[PDB]
Amino acid sequence: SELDQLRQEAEQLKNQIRDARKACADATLSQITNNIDPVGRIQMRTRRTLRGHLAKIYAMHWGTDSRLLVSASQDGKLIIWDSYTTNKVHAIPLRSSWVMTCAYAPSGNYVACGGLDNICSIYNLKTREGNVRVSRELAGHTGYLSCCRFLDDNQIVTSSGDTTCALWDIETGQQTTTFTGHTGDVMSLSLAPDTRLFVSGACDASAKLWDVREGMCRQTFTGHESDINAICFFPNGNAFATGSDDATCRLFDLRADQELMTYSHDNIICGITSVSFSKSGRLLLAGYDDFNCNVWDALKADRAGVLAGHDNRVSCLGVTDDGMAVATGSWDSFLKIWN
Amino acid sequence: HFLEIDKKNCCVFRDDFIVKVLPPVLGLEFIFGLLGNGLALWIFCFHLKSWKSSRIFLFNLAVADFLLIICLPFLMDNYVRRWDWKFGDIPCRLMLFMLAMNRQGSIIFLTVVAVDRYFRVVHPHHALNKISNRTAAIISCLLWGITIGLTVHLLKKKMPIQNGGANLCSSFSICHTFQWHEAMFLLEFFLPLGIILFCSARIIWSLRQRQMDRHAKIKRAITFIMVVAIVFVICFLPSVVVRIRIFWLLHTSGTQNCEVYRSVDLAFFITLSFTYMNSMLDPVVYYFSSP
Amino acid sequence: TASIAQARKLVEQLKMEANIDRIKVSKAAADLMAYCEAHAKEDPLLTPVPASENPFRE
Amino acid sequence: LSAEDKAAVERSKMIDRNLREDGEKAAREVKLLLLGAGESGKSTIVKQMKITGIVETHFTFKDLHFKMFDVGGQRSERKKWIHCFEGVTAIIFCVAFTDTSIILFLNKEIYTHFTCATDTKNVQFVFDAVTDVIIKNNLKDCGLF
Amino acid sequence: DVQLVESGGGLVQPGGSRKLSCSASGFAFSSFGMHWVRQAPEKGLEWVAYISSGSGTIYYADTVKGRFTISRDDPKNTLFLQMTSLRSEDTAMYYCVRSIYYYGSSPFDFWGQGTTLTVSSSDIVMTQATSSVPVTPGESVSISCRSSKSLLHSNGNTYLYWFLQRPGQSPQLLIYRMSNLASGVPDRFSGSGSGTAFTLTISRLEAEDVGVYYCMQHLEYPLTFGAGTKLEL
Ligand SMILES: Cc1cnc(C(=O)O)c[n+]1O
Repeated sequence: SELDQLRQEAEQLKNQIRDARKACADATLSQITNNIDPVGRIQMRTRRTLRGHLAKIYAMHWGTDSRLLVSASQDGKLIIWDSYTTNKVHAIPLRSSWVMTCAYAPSGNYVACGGLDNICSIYNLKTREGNVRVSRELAGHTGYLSCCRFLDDNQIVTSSGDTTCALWDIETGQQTTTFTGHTGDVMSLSLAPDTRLFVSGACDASAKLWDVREGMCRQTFTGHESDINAICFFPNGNAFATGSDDATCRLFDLRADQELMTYSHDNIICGITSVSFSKSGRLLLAGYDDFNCNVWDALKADRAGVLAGHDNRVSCLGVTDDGMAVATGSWDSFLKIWN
Repeated sequence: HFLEIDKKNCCVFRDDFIVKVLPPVLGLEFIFGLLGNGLALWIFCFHLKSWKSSRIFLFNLAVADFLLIICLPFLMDNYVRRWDWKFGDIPCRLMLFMLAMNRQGSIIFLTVVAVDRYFRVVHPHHALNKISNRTAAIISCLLWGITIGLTVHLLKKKMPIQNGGANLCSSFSICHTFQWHEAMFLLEFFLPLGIILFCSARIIWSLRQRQMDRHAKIKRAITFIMVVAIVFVICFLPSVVVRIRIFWLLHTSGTQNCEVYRSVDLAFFITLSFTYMNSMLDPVVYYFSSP
Repeated sequence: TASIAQARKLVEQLKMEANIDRIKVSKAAADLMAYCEAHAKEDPLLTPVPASENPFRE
Repeated sequence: LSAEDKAAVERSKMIDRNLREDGEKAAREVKLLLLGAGESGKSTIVKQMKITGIVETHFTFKDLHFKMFDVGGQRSERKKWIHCFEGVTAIIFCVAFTDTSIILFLNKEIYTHFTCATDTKNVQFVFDAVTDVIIKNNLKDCGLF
Repeated sequence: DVQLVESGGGLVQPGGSRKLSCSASGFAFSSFGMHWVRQAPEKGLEWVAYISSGSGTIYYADTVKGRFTISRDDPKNTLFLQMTSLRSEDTAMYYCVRSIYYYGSSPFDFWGQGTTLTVSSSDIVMTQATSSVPVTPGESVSISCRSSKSLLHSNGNTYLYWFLQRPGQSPQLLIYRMSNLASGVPDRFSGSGSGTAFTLTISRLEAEDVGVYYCMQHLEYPLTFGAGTKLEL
């Protein structure tokens, strides 16, 4: 009399929200963009190769200056690179070698990392001594830690394998807000360029939108068949793209509240590990299990090129804030920068 | 048939059988080796995306084979006109030096690959099995220097041998004198043969004794190491046994009657072509069979 | 009654998720197209810059 | 190239050499992923060659370092650490991945070994199993297999 | 905290030898390259020698090359300057200077207190036209420095450094690479210039802004200073 009624109410709410989405689904993005000119074939070559890691590279991030990047690896080493000159700036040893994520603070005074130790650890890169020391280790996540992203020098959101997200205050070391609406392990994050919202994909094949200050889920996006491994905001913050294990990318948008485009080819069966956007949002770069990344025309959903210089599963890729280059990491322990 | 060079009594022949058989087999060898080694180098440079350390040795072997193959057509032109080299003085030295040095480099890099496999199969937990790329490149440079230094002796000679009107450009004339060029030949055979046989036997013994032979890829690997050993033996044994026969004939009869050397000389210069056939078999047996 | 509380929380979340204005797909697609077009000349990866103003060079 | 850039290059080279030393130190170690039910007698063997997150164990037999990563305690999904553990040489299983070997132990290619009274035989068996998988990675590394 | 303490010297007969020691504490001594800088009584700064991190690279001034030897003891965080065949021109106050080099770093941050040595008896030229400028507090003052050649490099950064030496204290960095503000210094210090001419601007003058200001180039060795400019109240 109670559980059945609540289930029926949830089902009818889902039906009505799907009907509302269908009502505004009169047009299609492909139909609108059929008239525009094709982007054409794009050849992008490996301009820099960064060597020094002795294990599979799992994460990388760019600095907001677009010159410095930090990469994590299974050898228990954080390496800050100078992409212009290929030479290393720092090498931060880690207590645990099972790190799965790394973040670069937008100011540049801190870096973060985390993994199977259930801790995103903040490292102070600007000390009076010439060493990098661990500023603080944030604990409280039940499961592993798959992504943490810096909001500012004092705030950071973390996604975790305990189906939750959390917003931390670094000085105190405690969570300020928690985000609990997912069902499966949260595998990815992407902060909006205004630092007001973020999207998180999980193993329940759904992506959710959160307001950082509100602390509650705002929109839920479905459509993928398997777990979502990557997520990325459109440059204007009004849309986002998801990559999953069922070998397809999907572009969702927040205002219309539904999927707009599907990026899949019959020649691709391997899953998707990473996804990013060009500075204008016209290109969508997705990395795959089949050892190479390929470029997608974001408005026409056709391939425009391939990044095929890696010898293993491309696990990470990212584009600079000024859009001059994209850096990809793989399990062959090399980082390549493409222009 | 007698022609002394400086102080060595040498018997030289210009038999017409050198033009009936050698130019065709060497032309086939040139074409197939050029195709195979060009494809091997093209794949090694462009479509590899992986170097490690053993591929460095394989690339050096391919380089030596290609350098011998590009040298083969001049041997063609020599053979088609019955020892009538006409290019000059420096280009004949360059031929002989390149041929000998590239054959030695191929043999040393075969031995290096064999020792690499032996250390990867009989001492898997050894430092040499996880060597750096810089160390591999430096070792390759040192080995190339070793071969070049062993072959300089052919680069510091005057080699327009005027055999009346022939202008002979041969390197293995039948001469009653033990020079470094023949001891180097015999060592090139025997010492790498000993190392290769030891490494192959120990690899097979370790693989079988660990009962790892029952796989399908491991059986193919054992078969192909047997095949590379057999190819080395088949290509390098006939010329060496003919050289040993020549030494025995010199020590028994001597240069006083050179007519007894005609058959042995023809046989030596016929079976010397299997040495280059080894270079033209190399892409098929070492690169195109990687699985 | 933990399951009942979870169901009530889900009902509230879906109800609040159902109370947001939704823009027609045509308008959102046009907005994305306009944003891509207006910043197309600013994209270094879409339009390859010459080697002079390339921070990464051989 | 300026003096400051030269000194930065020198710093990068010193970092490179420190990384080389650490990698040479870690190249003589092997990582083994240990699975179990948590209450299936695994602790017996764990303490047999012994003498939140994942537990690490260290034990040496013959110039070769083994790391044991007991993951039976975690209740999380089995497949969600596989992408993290995709590179381990072998997986050890105690009972009462297209090219990753499995080592099997009986408390009371797949390698099987019934537990003996002395832990020496068990350690020898696991050492032999790691030898074979290292032999075959070395072969792949070469090009033969 | 970070501190460098110097020892040795004080009275040396001409032609003799001496050993200056610099004991460091409070920071990772091994990661920093270390400089020796001396200033004569009533004279500006003068770079002496440089030993890099890991002892890989060593430089000497042309006036001390051969006679001086710089070395470090990383276990004990100690810096040495073996000084031999000492001349009457070698009497000065010697400073032990801390510097690290990576992208975005500030070298020449911390200076030791100094030790006094009394001896009984092609490169870039940095020029400061003025020597003494009396300014009342609260008035913006401009300090200029000129270079013999352009300090701008292909990287786009010009290697110009500014130091302030208060009366009785060692110099402290306030501007590095002509634009950046050193850690811990007030925001009223600003640096500008283009290639050859440079200007340091102080907005409001407190009682702690009184001292001698030095302009330094780090484009190439030998490192060169300019004749300092003194501010009076
Ligand atoms: C005729 C001939 C045949 N082979 C060689 C060689 O050194 O391989 C040299 N010459 O002169």
